[PDB]
Amino acid sequence: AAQTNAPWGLARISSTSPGTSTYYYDESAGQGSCVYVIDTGIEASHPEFEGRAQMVKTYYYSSRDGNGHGTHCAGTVGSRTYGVAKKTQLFGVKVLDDNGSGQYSTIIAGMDFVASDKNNRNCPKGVVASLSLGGGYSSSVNSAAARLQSSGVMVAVAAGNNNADARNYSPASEPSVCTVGASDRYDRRSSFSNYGSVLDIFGPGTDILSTWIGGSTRSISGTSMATPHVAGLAAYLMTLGKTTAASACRYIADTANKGDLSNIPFGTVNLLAYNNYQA
Ligand SMILES: Cn1cccc1CNCCc1c[nH]c2ccccc12
Repeated sequence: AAQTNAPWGLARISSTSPGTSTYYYDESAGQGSCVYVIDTGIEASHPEFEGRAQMVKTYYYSSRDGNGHGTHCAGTVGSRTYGVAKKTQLFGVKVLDDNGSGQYSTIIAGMDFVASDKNNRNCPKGVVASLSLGGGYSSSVNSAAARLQSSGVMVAVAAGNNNADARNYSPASEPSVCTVGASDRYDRRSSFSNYGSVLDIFGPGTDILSTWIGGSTRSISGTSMATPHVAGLAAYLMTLGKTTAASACRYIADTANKGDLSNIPFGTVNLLAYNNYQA
């Protein structure tokens, strides 16, 4: 399949070169997979989700996304125009309030919720969780992400936006999950992206157009935007049968575009997520 005039990041993930604008992908499109977006919620009524998004859990007075961040991330995973995996099922878990803030204890509860809740869902092709959030180092937060991964969920987490070594942030610093840095449309490391040995992969993170609340769209930047590209890619590849939740991060690194990013510090992987789709 070919989506013309796609957001640059979608075109980038199906290309050996920057500077193109068509996204190419297998029409299976993540059908039969599920992606949990653990964030501020998802505006499931947005036409871009086509009925494939729903809220499954909130820790606050509403499950609605009063911020936009979670809706934007969900759109990059799986919206019809802005998404990597255009036929996946999206499940929202609202661990962050409408200001984007959340206690680590709530975030941990949300991760353990997903590890159990997947047993209540139909995801024959596999389960992914996208975590566009984080804070300072916490062994308990890292352990929660490790449990979620161990339970059979492909966990993708944002590296963080401090232009610093991600070893000091959680869940970014958990070794067993997939830690995602951000790149721009010219294949430069995004100016804010964290780096370091704990990163597994880069995805498009600067000026990413996606869904927003009020049935709208907007372009924003962050490792929060790169993470759902990788989560959606994992769901897409699991639907194709090319990898599993346990091995998807490694498979994505194995098959990535290699050595093409600039301003990658010595000791950080130079790997850009790539679907290797041959039309
Ligand atoms: C404040 N706000 C608004 C919407 C969402 C948020 C939460 N921030 C998400 C971005 C982020 C901040 N610190 C991190 C550390 C590691 C990984 C990601 C992050």
